[PDB]
Amino acid sequence: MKYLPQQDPQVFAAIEQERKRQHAKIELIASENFVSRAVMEAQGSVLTNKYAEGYPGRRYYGGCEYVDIVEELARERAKQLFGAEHANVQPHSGAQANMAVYFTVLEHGDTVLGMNLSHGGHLTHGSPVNFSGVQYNFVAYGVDPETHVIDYDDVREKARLHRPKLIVAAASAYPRIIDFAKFREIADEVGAYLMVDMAHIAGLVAAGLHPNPVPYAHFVTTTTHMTLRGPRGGMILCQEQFAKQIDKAIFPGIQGGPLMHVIAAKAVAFGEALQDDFKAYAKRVVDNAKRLASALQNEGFTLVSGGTDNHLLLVDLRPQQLTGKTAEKVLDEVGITVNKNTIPYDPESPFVTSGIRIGTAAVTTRGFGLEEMDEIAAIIGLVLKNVGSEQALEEARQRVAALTD
Amino acid sequence: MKYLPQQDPQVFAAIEQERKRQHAKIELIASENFVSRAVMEAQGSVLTNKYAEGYPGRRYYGGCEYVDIVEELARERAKQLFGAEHANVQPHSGAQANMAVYFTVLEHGDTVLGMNLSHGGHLTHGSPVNFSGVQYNFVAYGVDPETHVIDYDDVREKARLHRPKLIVAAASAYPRIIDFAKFREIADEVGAYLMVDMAHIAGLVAAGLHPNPVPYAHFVTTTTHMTLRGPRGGMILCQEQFAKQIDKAIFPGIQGGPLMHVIAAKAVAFGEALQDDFKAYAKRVVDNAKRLASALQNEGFTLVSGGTDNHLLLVDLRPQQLTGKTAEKVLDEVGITVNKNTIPYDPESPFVTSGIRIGTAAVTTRGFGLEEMDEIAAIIGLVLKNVGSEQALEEARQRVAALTD
Ligand SMILES: Cc1ncc(COP(=O)(O)O)c(CN[C@@H](CO)C(=O)O)c1O
Ligand SMILES: Cc1ncc(COP(=O)(O)O)c(CN[C@@H](CO)C(=O)O)c1O
Repeated sequence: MKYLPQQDPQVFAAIEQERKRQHAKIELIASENFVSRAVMEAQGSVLTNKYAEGYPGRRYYGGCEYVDIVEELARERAKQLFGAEHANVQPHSGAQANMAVYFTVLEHGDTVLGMNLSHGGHLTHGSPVNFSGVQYNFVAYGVDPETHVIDYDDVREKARLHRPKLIVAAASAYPRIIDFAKFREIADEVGAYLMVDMAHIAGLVAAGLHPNPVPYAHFVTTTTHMTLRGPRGGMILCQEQFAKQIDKAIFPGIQGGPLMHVIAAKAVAFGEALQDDFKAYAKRVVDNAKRLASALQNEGFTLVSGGTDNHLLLVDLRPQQLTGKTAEKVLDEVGITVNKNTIPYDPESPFVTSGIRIGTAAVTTRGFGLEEMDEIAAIIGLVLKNVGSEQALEEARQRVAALTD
Repeated sequence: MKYLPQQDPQVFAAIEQERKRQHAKIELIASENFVSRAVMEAQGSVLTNKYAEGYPGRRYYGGCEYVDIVEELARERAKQLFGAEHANVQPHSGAQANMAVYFTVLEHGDTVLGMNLSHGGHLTHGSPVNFSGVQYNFVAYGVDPETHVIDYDDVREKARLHRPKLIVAAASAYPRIIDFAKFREIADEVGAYLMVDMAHIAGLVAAGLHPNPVPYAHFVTTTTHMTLRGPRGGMILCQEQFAKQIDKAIFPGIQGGPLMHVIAAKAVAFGEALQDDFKAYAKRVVDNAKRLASALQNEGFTLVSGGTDNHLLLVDLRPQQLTGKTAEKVLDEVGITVNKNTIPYDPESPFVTSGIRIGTAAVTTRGFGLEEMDEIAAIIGLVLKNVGSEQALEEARQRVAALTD
């Protein structure tokens, strides 16, 4: 940076901090990643500078000829990535992407069927403190109590019982492949629309490592920042038939001027995802997650669903008599970042939990491989199995620092 | 840029374009401005990298110690700037800032009283194609047919008649000072809350050139990008009493993870606004707008409300028998960017209009002064008074290029 350090030492110090922290810690928060310098340069550009309400070639302001090129690049690279008929790259976030689909297809009070929030469903899928649960009538389907795999029979009974206008599939804490074909078949049974929120698995979908929801869903929403490793923001994919309504839901519907600099970073991240090495990267993400899961079970940990099909895993800490809140704090003491996360049928409340959610997308980006996964699992074992030992904690800290350089 | 040009020539070319366009054109869109390099460097940082749902010291993720410093800097610089009891610097946009206040104070279907959309009220103030007008019952107050000044008697009658739960003051196309004390007095008369959307005038408010709404309103919303010259995003200011509810409206209410890199650019823009030269700059903005208004009237143009008290002006083109759509296109032909904009009591529809909206915040940022204002008005006169003359247009183009270097 050149001008920031001189103009704002305080903000620059905190940023420099955050940068060093990102390097020093072992980042295991499943929704995180590290973007590339080109993505950051696109967001730090003068595109931040333009009002561009409307869409390419149909703007409400003159002078949009060049930001229209950037948006169309993003839209077209998305279409290439996911095969969707239409993309809207304006959502300011995953939340806004979900909110626009709900604005489009639902009337206030309508019934929506989503994944149980304590089984993997996201906040934007019906939490009662969230707009989604406040505006609409959300009902949930759950995972099997023993396999922790979505119970498709439960999805179907719930759809048939409650007759939702919309069915939402996908999650923020579900370690197994989701069967989009089954959800769509149930939606058609009850005449509901199908929305897939692939935020967590978008990069895996882009790399062919997770079934693509695009051909099954009427709408697909996602963040551009998790496994897709783009800037922080959202995107909606949908069939051509809903194209105009989704675009109008985004604007003049729920947003105003779009973030064109972010939309330029989206196009840049999409370009990266279209390359072969992003595919090699995603592959390592999943390989790494499997490796880490295996290694954690080798250490004596129980995993929700017994393992993972994607970038993430959930540790059930009941066997070690730990709450997720406790494990998260002790791991934070040695430089390992995870999230507490409720486990299906959790006896503890959401603010305490019986599990920790872990993902490998960030460490994979930084170059960690299977041997690092083994080490990280051994570190987690030493810590979580010896919570009151300061020597275990010190040893773990030294082993964390050996990993992060 | 270093990595963008190599990794993504297509996106880099379009960005480089947009940068050159910004320099070559005479940017008169009233909501635009140019941010500083330090603001851009903060948005192009690794802060983009962190999940930070929740607020400083009350996050839902570990590792937020340094992004909490950046957020608290933004919040505290905002509080210093505007004198508000609480700031929420997470709104992703002016739209999201307004949406969170509406989520907080209103139940679906509630009555809200806002400024007539064709008299200066914004889209997020009740447009029927907007979430605001779809979710709630919006009623409007207008400006006087001859002075084009908000009719406070009309505001009061409308409040007393419709008994709104909320009253919204401010606008995207109102060239005169708004009387926040009168709005609050009316709100108290009918027991309504008072929301001031100062997006357009925030920088003028920050510089003491526009009465501050903070002491009169229960809630104040704004974009961080217009006269405030920050990155593109929103902010909500409010009394301490609504602090928790507004924060919860933002999260877990209507958004998800905040844009911490943008929040760092907000703090940087707030730091700039706190300096003396930002005050000198705002002063020039208003001086320039007055100058330009005067000069336009010298050329024979009628201005809505007969002039301006702020950064913006509205030309009523009926005297020249032009629609705003036509004037916007002919000005675009010579390198001058404006917006068509309905004028109060406009005979034309919103897609055609009888006026052009103009502001001086961008050209002032670039250094234009009173002599440039005189020249720009002379250029606009030559063009709009000789629409079918190609020689007038060519002459204007040369005079535009003399201004932009
Ligand atoms: C499946 C899923 N969908 C939407 C979002 C919201 O995205 P924002 O950009 O944050 O609005 C999420 C977010 N997930 C976060 C926690 O909410 C995470 O760490 O998983 C999501 O998971
Ligand atoms: C008064 C006012 N309030 C909110 C907004 C919305 O902000 P976003 O960041 O764009 O969501 C605006 C926006 N004004 C734009 C046109 O909508 C402008 O050019 O005035 C606003 O004016």
